[PDB]
Amino acid sequence: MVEIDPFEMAVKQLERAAQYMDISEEALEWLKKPMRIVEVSVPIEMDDGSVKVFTGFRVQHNWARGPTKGGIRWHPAETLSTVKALATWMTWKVAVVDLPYGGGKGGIIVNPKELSEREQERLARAYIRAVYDVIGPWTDIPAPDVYTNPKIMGWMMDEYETIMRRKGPAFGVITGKPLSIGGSLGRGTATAQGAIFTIREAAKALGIDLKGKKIAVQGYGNAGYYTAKLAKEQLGMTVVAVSDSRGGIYNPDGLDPDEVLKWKREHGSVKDFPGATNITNEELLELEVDVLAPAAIEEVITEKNADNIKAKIVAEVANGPVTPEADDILREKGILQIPDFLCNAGGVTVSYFEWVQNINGYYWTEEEVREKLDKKMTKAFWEVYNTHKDKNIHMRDAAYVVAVSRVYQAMKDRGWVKK
Ligand SMILES: NC(=O)C1=CN([C@@H]2O[C@H](COP(=O)(O)OP(=O)(O)OC[C@H]3O[C@@H](n4cnc5c(N)ncnc54)[C@H](OP(=O)(O)O)[C@@H]3O)[C@@H](O)[C@H]2O)C=CC1
Ligand SMILES: O=C(O)CCC(=O)C(=O)O
Ligand SMILES: O=C(O)CCC(=O)C(=O)O
Ligand SMILES: [N+]
Repeated sequence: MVEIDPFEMAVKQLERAAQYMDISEEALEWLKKPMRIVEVSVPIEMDDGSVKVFTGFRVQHNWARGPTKGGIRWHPAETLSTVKALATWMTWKVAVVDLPYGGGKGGIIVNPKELSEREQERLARAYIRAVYDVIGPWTDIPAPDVYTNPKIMGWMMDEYETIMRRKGPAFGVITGKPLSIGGSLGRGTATAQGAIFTIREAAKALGIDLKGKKIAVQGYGNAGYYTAKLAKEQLGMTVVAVSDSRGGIYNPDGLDPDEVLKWKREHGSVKDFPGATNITNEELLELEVDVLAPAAIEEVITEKNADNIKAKIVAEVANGPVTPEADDILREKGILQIPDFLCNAGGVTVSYFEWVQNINGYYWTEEEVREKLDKKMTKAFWEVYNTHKDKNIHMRDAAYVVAVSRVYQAMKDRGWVKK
């Protein structure tokens, strides 16, 4: 259902942004192709006793800066191109906030809503058994993503530890784990906290007081719900509309995120929430708000609605929710955009913190994680902002100049590319 191919779009963005920097042709060709792709068959036993084979992908795009990092997406509409694009974005995501990581991603073409608990556990364990040879605490560190949660992360960690015979830091093979089995404090609200920090910095740059303003959030998952909650709590914002895959609810007077979450859990969706009006995702994206945070499937803003966006700041919590064309239209409209791999870099940052805690065997507190995350996100955002201001270019491009250059430097320090 995607407007354009995700990997093609990602490559187009990379070229469009490399047009504003000095990079050799060979380095560009290296960066336009994932470094390793592994397609595996994942066989599991269903509840009725039959054996079903799913398709799994583990794509690492580059590991010049360090071990690759990226979540695992469970999605019926997933394609290898989507995983390649996500790994490519992961690379820039970890480069922009200066982490010793490369870019990676994983996925399974499956509808998890049709799978039971035992089937989900079997699927996670079989995926680990399939991709064990390309993952590790120093090779490839998976994490939670769309339709995956810390539960599945703990199952995957247990399977990896069983295969690995407890020879090294198995806890560090995967992030977003439960706190009991080597989890990190603040990882649950990581991406939301990073998005909130970036929104606050953007408002500071734009000279806008966020108290009493309006935020519309698309998607009510681990990122969308926590983003709405933190915006209502920390920034003093008024959440006027939320949504999920079945539709959204809008309220001019504001919504309480906890009640909406309870209604969603007790009914399966946020639709027909009391005191709110049912709308579509297309209608929510077009609402008159001060901040719009897409936290759902990619490619939600295209030439079919780019001119209808009326938000002062668009916080791309999701991975690649805006097309380059739509980026040009929004920039022509004077709308500030927080780039996708900079806005939601808080999640990968706290995942890096969890990995450090796991490999060192020493765990931090909430305050330390909160301070380090704030420091990293503020530095990265201000670097990207000053970059886009000095060169008079789009935000997305500027972050690329901040990110790709670092990656480029790594290759020149490894001898991968001579020029
Ligand atoms: N997973 C993570 O920890 C983080 C994720 N990201 C990126 O952010 C995005 C969202 O992740 P996350 O918040 O965890 O998602 P979740 O796994 O928590 O849940 C998905 C939510 O988004 C909804 N959704 C999926 N597709 C659509 C759609 N087309 N339209 C409207 N709502 C939709 C789902 O609806 P419903 O509930 O009805 O099924 C659900 O509400 C992803 O692209 C991800 O890669 C980066 C930061 C960390
Ligand atoms: O935290 C991680 O390592 C994965 C995060 C992720 O999947 C993403 O940022 O898209
Ligand atoms: O991402 C989550 O928080 C849970 C994902 C989910 O709802 C699912 O696996 O069906
Ligand atoms: N992230």
